[PDB]
Amino acid sequence: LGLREIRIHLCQRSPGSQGVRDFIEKRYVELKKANPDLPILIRECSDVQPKLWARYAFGQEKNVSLNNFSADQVTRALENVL
Amino acid sequence: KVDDAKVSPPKRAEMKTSMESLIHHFKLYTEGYQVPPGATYTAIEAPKGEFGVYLVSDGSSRPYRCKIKAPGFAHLAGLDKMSKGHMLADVVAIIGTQDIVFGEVDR
Amino acid sequence: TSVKPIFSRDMNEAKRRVRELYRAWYREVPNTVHLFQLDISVKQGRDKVREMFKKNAHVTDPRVVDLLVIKGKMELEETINVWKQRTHVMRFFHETEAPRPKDFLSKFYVGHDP
Amino acid sequence: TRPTVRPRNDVAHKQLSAFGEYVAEILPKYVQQVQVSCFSELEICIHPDGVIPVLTFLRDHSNAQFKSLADLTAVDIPTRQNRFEIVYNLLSLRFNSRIRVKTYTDELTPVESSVSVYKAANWYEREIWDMFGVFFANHPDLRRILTDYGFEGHPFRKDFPLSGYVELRYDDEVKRVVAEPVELAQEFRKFDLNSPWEAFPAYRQPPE
Amino acid sequence: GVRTSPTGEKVTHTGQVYDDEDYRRVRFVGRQKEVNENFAIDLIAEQPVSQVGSRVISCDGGGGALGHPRVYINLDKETKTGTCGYCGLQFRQQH
Amino acid sequence: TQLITVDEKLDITTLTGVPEEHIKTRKARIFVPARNNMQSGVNNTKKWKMEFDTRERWENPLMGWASTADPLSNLVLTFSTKEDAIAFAEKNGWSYDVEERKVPKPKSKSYGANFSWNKRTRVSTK
Amino acid sequence: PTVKPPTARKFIWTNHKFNLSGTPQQYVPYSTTRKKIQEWVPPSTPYK
Amino acid sequence: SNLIEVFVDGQSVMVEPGTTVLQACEKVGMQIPRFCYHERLSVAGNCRMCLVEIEKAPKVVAACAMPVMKGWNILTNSEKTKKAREGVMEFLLANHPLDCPICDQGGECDLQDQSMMFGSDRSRFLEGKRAVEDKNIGPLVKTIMTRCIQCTRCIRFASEIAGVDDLGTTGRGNDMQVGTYIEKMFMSELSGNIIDICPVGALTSKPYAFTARPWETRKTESIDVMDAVGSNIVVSTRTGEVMRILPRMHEDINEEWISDKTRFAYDGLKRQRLTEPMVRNEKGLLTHTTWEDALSRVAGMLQSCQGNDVAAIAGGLVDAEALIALKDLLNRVDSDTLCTEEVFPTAGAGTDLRSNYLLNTTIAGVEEADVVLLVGTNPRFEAPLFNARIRKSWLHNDLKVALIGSPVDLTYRYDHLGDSPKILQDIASGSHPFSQVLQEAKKPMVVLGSSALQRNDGAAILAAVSNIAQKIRTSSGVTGDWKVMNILHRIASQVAALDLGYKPGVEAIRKNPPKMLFLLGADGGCVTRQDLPKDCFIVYQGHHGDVGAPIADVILPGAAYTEKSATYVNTEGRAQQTKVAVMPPGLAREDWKIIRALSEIAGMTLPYDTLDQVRNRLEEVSPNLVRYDDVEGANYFQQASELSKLVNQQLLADPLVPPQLTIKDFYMTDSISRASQTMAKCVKAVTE
Ligand code: SF4
Ligand code: SF4
Ligand code: FES
Ligand SMILES: [Zn+2]
Repeated sequence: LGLREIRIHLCQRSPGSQGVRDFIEKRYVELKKANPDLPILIRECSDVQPKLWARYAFGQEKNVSLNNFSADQVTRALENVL
Repeated sequence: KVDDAKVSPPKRAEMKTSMESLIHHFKLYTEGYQVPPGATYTAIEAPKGEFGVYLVSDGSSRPYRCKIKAPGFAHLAGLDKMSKGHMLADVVAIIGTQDIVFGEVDR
Repeated sequence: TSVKPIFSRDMNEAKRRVRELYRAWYREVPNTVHLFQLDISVKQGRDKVREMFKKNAHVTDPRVVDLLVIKGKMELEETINVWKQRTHVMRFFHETEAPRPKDFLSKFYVGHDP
Repeated sequence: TRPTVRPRNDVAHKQLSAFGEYVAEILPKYVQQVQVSCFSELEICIHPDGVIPVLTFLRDHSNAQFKSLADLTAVDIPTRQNRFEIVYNLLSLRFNSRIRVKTYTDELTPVESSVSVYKAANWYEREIWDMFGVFFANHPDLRRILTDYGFEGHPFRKDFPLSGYVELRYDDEVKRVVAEPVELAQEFRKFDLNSPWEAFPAYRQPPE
Repeated sequence: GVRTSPTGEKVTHTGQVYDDEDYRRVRFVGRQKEVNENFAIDLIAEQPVSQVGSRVISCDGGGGALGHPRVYINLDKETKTGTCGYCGLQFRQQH
Repeated sequence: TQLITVDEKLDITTLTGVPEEHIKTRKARIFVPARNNMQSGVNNTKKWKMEFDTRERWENPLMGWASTADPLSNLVLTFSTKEDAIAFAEKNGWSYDVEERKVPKPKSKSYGANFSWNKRTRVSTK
Repeated sequence: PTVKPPTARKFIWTNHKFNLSGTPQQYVPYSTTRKKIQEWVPPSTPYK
Repeated sequence: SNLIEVFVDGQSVMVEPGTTVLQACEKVGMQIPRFCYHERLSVAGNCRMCLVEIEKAPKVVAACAMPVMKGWNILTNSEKTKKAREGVMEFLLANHPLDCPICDQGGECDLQDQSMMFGSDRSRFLEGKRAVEDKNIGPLVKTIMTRCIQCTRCIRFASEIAGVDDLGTTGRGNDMQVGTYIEKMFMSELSGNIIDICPVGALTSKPYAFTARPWETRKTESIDVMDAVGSNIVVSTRTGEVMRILPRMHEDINEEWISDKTRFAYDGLKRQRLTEPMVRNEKGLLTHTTWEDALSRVAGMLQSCQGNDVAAIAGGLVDAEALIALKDLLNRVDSDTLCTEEVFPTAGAGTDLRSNYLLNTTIAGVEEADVVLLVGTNPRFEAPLFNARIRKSWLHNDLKVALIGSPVDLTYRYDHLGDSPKILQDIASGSHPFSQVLQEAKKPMVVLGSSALQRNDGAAILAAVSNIAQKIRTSSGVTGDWKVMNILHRIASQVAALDLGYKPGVEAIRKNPPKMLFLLGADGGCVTRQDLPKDCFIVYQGHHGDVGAPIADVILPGAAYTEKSATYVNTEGRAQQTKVAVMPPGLAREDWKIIRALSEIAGMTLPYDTLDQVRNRLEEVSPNLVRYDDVEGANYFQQASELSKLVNQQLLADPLVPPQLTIKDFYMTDSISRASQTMAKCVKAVTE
């Protein structure tokens, strides 16, 4: 059918966190303006691999790892998922 | 008893008509007296022999580990040399001739 | 960590001693099941002996395997002597458990049991 | 300080201090702590490579006879790497003195098994093997004294609980005594008795 | 002297009588529920409220080392009599 | 001698005799005990107590007691540092949750500021 | 006790029921403790 | 570098200037015994037990209130130190009655412990022993003022933290009563904390009074509910059925205090509990049965019902494990209307982007603030320890505190800006004598109460608060990562459910009426059978339901907050877990255990078995819920503010008012506090 949720999991001192912070500071109001009803939610804890989880269709949770991806690479993989 | 209310309990008349005696009775029976930390081994001449007690006490109200030297245990250790060259009625006489109670030998 | 051994040097002598002890336990069962007048065939006794040897299979440290060999040799000496009674040899088995199941659902009907 | 306070003597204290210093001088290889307590009993704290040399020295040497052996125990202390403490408790005959040779060990180390130089240590060593779990190498017989044969777990540890894991009862199914897991009839209420407020200031360890 | 539930079994001084849906009614079959038939509440309401002419008065319990330790109680309220926690017997003041 | 050379964890869990149920079922909470708040004394600190989780304590249907199917519940293991606690808990086999030690904050109190002029630290009752 | 029978104390038994094991009248133990946790009561009315 | 040398017992230590002698002796580890010093209150010199000798000095000085001169040398175990301590102890036990058997602090007194470890053995004082008539402070606090030692610690506590000013010393000499002169019931918040403050057994607990003894009840770490702060607690339990809730201490939140409702809300935890799964009987009644019947019924109905028509209202006091299991199951069915009871608005990126639904600064971090403006709340009755933190900050250093919405009985003299959302509009515009104070402030904080956010103006109020936040973000230099804006909540499970990503509010159920709904602790009038089609199939899951439990269809007895290993989140994102102190009475399984067994009996499965696998999926949903007792704040105020700039709502100028207006509405507005009797007694005591 379609998506239900997109979850981002981040940290505060990493080159991968540097890339996804570049993405989430530059192109997040665009994404929320595009899809209204996708609760794409962001979490930050202390230090973890920056996971990206897509939950849809009877508990299919597809997983990509955003380890040291730059912001263009993050946006390209996020559009590959969505 | 001793002249110290913090170890022996005070007598009942002073307990009733005294505040500090009631407080020392109450704490001395709930918590008990504390013991300074350390280890000791004393032994006295019980009728079986050197009855020994080895206390190990962390500084607290409970002992940490006690252990008992039993003269009956030490005597029963040498039953082989006491019954090597004799018969079995003499084995019963050897078991009898040392004051062994089999509750103290267990520890 | 230059540790003093018990008996061995590595796992090779450990495997040698445990297969010696298993050979002894294999040739030690039918004498005892004739002696203590049990109720269990020889094959089931041998299967539970090899089950007791398969229980500790994930042990890797050589001192620990040496100490288990010592435990098994002590109990084999106490069973080849007539010191242990019928009670302890039947206590090795499990006939009076009414054993608790391992499914989550029957652990749920008798609960508070993780 | 005169009534109801135990009077200590200083002659025995000075003599045991001098003798402990003398012992640690003549055996430099195996000696770590030489302590005299306030009530004058000597303690020598020992690495577990010299049990046979220290006890062969102390049974002989003619300036310290120490013929008799008493309690042997290995008090089960957590919080350390080497847990157990083996306490040989040596009593002389010609001298009226008491020394405690305290050697240390962990759970998986053979100490040198003093049965050859003290024949009284046979059942002491076998009992400490059964109750604590410290194996003794080059030793004639290790069996289970003071425990049941089908029982195991080395129960005098702090890790073994107060009530055991097995409990016996007779049943008429198999017409014998069987072992079942423990189902106590009362809780054994543990009391929280260790009150604060530091009843001894002289035993304050220095903080971090 | 004692109350009794309509199940036929005596209550105690603590109200612990069983319901219609228990089995301890069956464990009492053939053997009597040995209840103390002497309640402790009603043997104090029969006591005379003592009137002592001082203001703060002592309570021993009738005998040196036969009784509770001494409690000194105050009698300054006008509508509630002072009450020993050990004894249970009241006092008043007179002036 | 010293023949054995190996750097591995210890596996005493197959030697200590406690069965697999009470090995892999329960869990060890490792904690400094909190100060008994009605009293004011931190002598009950400085000892890392290892305790286990509690389990069912039903009613004994003849008296009204607290029967239990719990051998290991009445243990406490007082330690002196977190590292030896973690080492013993990983050595002897069972799971562990290590909580945190929370020191009292070093404040600065002053009677002279309890009697100030313009500030709002005017106690007005002593 | 014909000299001085002490401490009369009106609550004392005047009967002295003797040792009574193996009778119809003997002691049975029971919990002298009221309701523990007070389970819920369903409503009496139905819906619809 | 501001160091002074003190030789405590000869041993040297460096100590900052200004501190007391007792803080230096605790810096080396010693304890000088004390009765009227307390590490949360002002220092008075009344008790005189604290005396200690300084070398080369004639007098014996008081260690509670002595500053540190250069180069001390302090003898804590000298001759006259011990003589002074034994003397003061021999004075204190004179006018103190023989009540140590009947007393309530008999295991936990301080006269007893110090008269053991410092005092004399034989007594004196053959005649005397005054007795004082006791008072009635409240129906929650039993008061025997005969045992009082006049240490004056209840008074300093009431005046400096409770702010009530009712307790006073009266008289002179021996005749110094400590109490209220005018027979007035001391009834306020934090009235329960006074029983832990009084070190002798004078001010003791009324419902606890004569029921336990502290060497028997074992202590268990646990975490509070019903408050967004989550104070730490220790349940002293008796024998598989508990005793009492003392407060466990945390330095950041809820230091040594506790809420009155928390302290006295376990009578309802043992008064009306559910012990048996219950099914509606076709005569019309509500009978009970075994687990097989109820779970087979719910399983067959859930198998025969899919689509967008399944609802899960998870309100009140529920877990994180229960929420994970429920969301995983109802994900497996088809779809979701998962809701919370209390209504939080989600228009400008509500559930996502963490910063706009929790309390961003530390609760301890409000001490370094300077201008605090409360909007739409009465913080005395909503997390009262946060109010105690505000009053402690306002007392020690300076705070400009301003309140918008209601003239209420805060105890610390707030400035008042009015009751209108147009006032907040004009503050965002920039025309007040107080917005000047904001743009001239240093570290500002705007605290929004969620109680005025329940009404029909929520997104507009939140957008105006984000306007204030972005306004101070722009019209100032960025001094650091200080955070102006934060909201606070009432119930912790709303914070957990918005962390796990639920829909807040019940609007998704108002749009799509379902055929099956799970009430995980629906407290109030969230939904009824009147707001729903005929085939309801309400599955209630919880303990002592009072509203909805007659209305529901299948009753499942869930556990309680002292009775299961849960995972709770406070209002600032810190994860705190409870511990199993008492197993739940009756059949009474846990919540996620019921849900996964329901998944097994239905024609599906949940891919986990035990609680470690549950917490692994908890980390695989949101990662901060495994770093226990630890906080990390969010960011992106600019992105949250620009996402708030799409939908304009009309701000209704009706007078916004919090419901928590007085003592009765603090005491009654929960299920656990509603079920009890002690809350009912103090309700009728306050209202009468
Ligand atoms: S407050 Fe302390 S000294 Fe006074 S009666 Fe109670 S336990 Fe005894
Ligand atoms: S009532 Fe308690 S806190 Fe208040 S002065 Fe008396 S002893 Fe101190
Ligand atoms: S603490 Fe210094 S006088 Fe009470
Ligand atoms: Zn009296």
